[PDB]
Amino acid sequence: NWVACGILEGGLKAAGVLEEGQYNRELAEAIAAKGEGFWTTQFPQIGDWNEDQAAALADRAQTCGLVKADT
Ligand SMILES: C[As](C)(=O)[O-]
Ligand SMILES: C[As](C)(=O)[O-]
Ligand SMILES: C[As](C)(=O)[O-]
Ligand SMILES: [Zn+2]
Ligand SMILES: [Zn+2]
Ligand SMILES: [Zn+2]
Ligand SMILES: [Zn+2]
Ligand SMILES: [Zn+2]
Ligand SMILES: [Zn+2]
Repeated sequence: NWVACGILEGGLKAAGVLEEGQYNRELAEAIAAKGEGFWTTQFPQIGDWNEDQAAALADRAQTCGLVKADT
């Protein structure tokens, strides 16, 4: 619903990953970049988790109509 999607929108804006006219792929990339840190650099599995969760979150953002579908 709009409330859940709005909370998601606000949070992503506040985290500095969501912007205007952004495609799903771009949002996912921005989230993964902000998720990088000591653990993603040291362990492949953590780096993969970061990318997979980022993609999943961007997907939820798209469903919430916050980003454009990849074409
Ligand atoms: C794995 As994707 C960026 O098509 O949701
Ligand atoms: C299901 As999709 C539009 O995130 O590849
Ligand atoms: C159209 As919008 C989700 O960038 O306010
Ligand atoms: Zn907006
Ligand atoms: Zn806008
Ligand atoms: Zn790119
Ligand atoms: Zn990467
Ligand atoms: Zn391991
Ligand atoms: Zn997806």
